[PDB]
Amino acid sequence: HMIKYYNINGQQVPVENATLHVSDLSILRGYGIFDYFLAREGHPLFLDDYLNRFYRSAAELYLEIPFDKAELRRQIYALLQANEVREAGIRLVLTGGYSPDGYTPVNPNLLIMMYDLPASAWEFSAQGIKIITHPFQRELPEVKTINYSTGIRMLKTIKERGATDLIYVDQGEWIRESARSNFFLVMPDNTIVTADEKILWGITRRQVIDAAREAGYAVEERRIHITELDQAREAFFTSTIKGVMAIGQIDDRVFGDGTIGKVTQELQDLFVGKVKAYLETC
Amino acid sequence: HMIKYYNINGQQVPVENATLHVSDLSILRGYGIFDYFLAREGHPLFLDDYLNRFYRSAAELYLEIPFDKAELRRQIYALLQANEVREAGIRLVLTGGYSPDGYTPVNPNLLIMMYDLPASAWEFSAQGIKIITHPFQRELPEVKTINYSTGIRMLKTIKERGATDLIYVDQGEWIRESARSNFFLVMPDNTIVTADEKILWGITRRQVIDAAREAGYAVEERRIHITELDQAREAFFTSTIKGVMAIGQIDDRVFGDGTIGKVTQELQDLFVGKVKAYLETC
Repeated sequence: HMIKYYNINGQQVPVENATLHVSDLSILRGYGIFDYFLAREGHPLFLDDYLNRFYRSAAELYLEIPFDKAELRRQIYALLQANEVREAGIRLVLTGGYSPDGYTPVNPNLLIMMYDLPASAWEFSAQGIKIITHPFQRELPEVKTINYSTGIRMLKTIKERGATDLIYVDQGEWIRESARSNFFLVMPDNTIVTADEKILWGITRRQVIDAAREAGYAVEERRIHITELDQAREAFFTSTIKGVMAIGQIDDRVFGDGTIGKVTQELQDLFVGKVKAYLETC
Repeated sequence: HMIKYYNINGQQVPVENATLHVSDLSILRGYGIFDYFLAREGHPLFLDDYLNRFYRSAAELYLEIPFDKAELRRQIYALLQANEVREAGIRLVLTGGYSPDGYTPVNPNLLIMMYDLPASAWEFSAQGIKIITHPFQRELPEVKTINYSTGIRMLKTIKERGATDLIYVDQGEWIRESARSNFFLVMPDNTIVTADEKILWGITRRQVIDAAREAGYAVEERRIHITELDQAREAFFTSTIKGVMAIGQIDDRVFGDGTIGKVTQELQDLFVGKVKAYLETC
């Protein structure tokens, strides 16, 4: 489970030597974007989707990625091989770079970090998790910025309350996403519902929506009023690491008996289907 | 104008060796706080006010600063002496630290960086600057976080438009501050007006409000409607580096003839008064 190397700016570097000078704008100014994906069987999953997002994120902050997509793909595969792993987490980071004035981007720094496949990845627990609502709206929500100020600061509140996560509700009226996951409801007629605006367009959310539609579920992408939690039978998260994770309780509302609902469970299987399908093209 | 040393975690380090490992949460997660102040005649200005803010900022993110205030003061003076400077900019940074999981703070990293006194510091130009309104509200506004995503991303828009700065207007209705300055109006009866909520409590703003009140101006701290720009005679910024800076135009509105108004000019002098007064106690 040893990771020997990261990559900074196209060079493989021993993990213990992977450092940035303190003039980096991520350090001074929280200025950067990132992406994160799994590799299984030697292959980053849905890699083209993740790379497209990373490139779009970067354009929205006016940061030039120093390599084209094919070259970045090569550095990622080479990093997998240098670390001798087939199953991994992979973090891409693009900082504002070393700035003259501690404010203006000049030259982004590109990081590629690697981890063991997270131990909890795709656990697919039958017992739903317990989350709280939190009134908040992420800034630049369609961009995967490095800014997790509120998300990280809320850990103490979450934990204090007996929860393990939250769902952000824009002005306490409109359901969005957690700090790190997209959020879905399943209605009693088996319509799946998820927000369409002022959220991060997850890659997992994409694959799950396509898989759902292919299975013959209706998926509405729309604004979601907080009151609509009381109409839902089921609730779940999507994310790279969670896959599809049942939510058993929100605040004082228990969904079902707290265990994974039937459509959520099918969506777990369909998601694994997408993964396999992807890996068949590799 | 050579700066030889920074300080990381209580050790003086040659500037070229001042680095953090990439697992630092400022890099991964934009998680950190900072402060910034000038030194003149060998003395950080209003140091106790800046330190109190840095300590309050840190508590709001649940980050423990590794030294008490007296010890931090000592490292700052020692850094001034190691660099052999009397006139400086000083940046304190407190990151989330090196985190196990790329998310949870464990041990903050403390940086102290130093610069030449900025060349533009307290320029006190007679010609006001030109700024645009921008609809936006900073998150965690009373905390001096490292997150300048919107501020930095707006540089291109600002510059594209012939402006050099912006003023954030919460939901386009309530005037707040720029990314880096507090904002004041002077009304035709010479009432000074500045926002009281959902802004950073600047140290400059403090000294200028106290100086104004001591001079016999009324200073209202209150919500400010956007329409109130049309009642104002004068507008200015306060910040560590600007001191008091005249704003000559906002969007299509010219204040006066574009040059510094009379109360703004007096406030510049009074601010310099506060600086001198401070330096007399050193």
